[PDB]
Amino acid sequence: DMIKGKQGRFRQNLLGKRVDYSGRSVITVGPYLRLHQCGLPKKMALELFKPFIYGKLELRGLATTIKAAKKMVEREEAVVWDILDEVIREHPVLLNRAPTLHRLG
Amino acid sequence: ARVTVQDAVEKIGNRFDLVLVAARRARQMQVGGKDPLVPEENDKTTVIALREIEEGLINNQILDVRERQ
Amino acid sequence: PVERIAYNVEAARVEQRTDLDKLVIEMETNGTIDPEEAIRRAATILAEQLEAFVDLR
Amino acid sequence: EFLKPRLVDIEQVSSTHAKVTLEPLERGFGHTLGNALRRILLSSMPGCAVTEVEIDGVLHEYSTKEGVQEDILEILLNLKGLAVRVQGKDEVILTLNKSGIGPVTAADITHDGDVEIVKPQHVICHLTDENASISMRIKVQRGRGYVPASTRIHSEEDERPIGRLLVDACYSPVERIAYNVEAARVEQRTDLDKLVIEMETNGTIDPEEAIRRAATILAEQLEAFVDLRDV
Repeated sequence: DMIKGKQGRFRQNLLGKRVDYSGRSVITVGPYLRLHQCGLPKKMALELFKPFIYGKLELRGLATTIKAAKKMVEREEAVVWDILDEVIREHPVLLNRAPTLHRLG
Repeated sequence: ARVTVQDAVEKIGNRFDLVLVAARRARQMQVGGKDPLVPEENDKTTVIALREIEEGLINNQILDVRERQ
Repeated sequence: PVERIAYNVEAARVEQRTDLDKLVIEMETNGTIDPEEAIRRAATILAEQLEAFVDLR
Repeated sequence: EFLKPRLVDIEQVSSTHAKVTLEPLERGFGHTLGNALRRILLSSMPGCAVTEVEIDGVLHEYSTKEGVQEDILEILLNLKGLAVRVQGKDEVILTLNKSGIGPVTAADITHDGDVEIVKPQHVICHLTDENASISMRIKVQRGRGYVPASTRIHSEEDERPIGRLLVDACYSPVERIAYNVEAARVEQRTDLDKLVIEMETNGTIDPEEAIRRAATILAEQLEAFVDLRDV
């Protein structure tokens, strides 16, 4: 019973899971964009890239320890936005729309 | 941002092991064992490694010779 | 003397305020005067007309 | 070899509606100045407005007083429209105290020297009970543009008193601006134009000062342009 069957293993185990570092929201036009870019809300970007923010903040020495990094991110000072801007430069994100019919979804 | 990798795939026509050699190079670059051979323009290390590949300085064989050296 | 003139406006943010903008003016002139001085006398002309009202100084 | 515009007669049809004329405008600068001025006026005119209110018997915006028919929230909405002119200070505390049956209008505000109540008939509330009494203290600030409560919430700065009622600040007196360039027959010239800018305001900013300040701002930015470093 543990091996066989849907509820047990394979049929459910390695078939369709919820992943991390992901978000969802409504889409909007943004004509001024370049073809290879996309407008991303500040708050979502901060939430997604949180651990990157902590790592870079600690690397720059702005924070002694990780808890201080959390406190500085929850205050949201100018340094946090500067570090976020710095990490985002070339980092690409994946966009998906619910019915992914073909590979261009 | 480097919007097209077409010249890098023209260097190695498989277009797949391109990703592998670029990943090895960018991993040698991030964990600071090595140094970039191209002047960086505030790019991250992925686009740096692609920019290096498209200029012909790095491939798999150069990686192998430099590693054994 | 100006053969072509165009201006693009694009988003630029001062660390908290995002609704601010940058102006990039691309100008082609016909050799006679260099672009900097062309802009100079353009801004100059508009300022002399405006001069009559502006007095808070 | 040029002409130059001189500010001419400024007709006042009503307290709010005004026409300002500029006679000797060179060909082509009519539309330029018209539009530039329209933009500056609509965007950047500094004004004063109420920022927050404290009424005595009310804990929060959603409660209700005995003997009044408007809700407190509607009272704030009425105060948002209050047109006031402050002269010297940046933050003034006005006091409204009325009792008995009747409409509490803006005229009943305690008359201070530095504050001018432009429209004294403007209604605020209606009492409905002989012994019903309203007292309130309205804090009025100077500012430019439009600032909502929720943005200023970041800078709460000890908002601890639950009696405080924050109001969105529309720090802008000008409601409408239009301009017309029409042929200005000057006794010795063929093709000259005159600009007539008709502006409608809430009756706080005088036309002359508005136009002067707008021209000032535009001239300042042009000054910024005159020099070019190239360094």
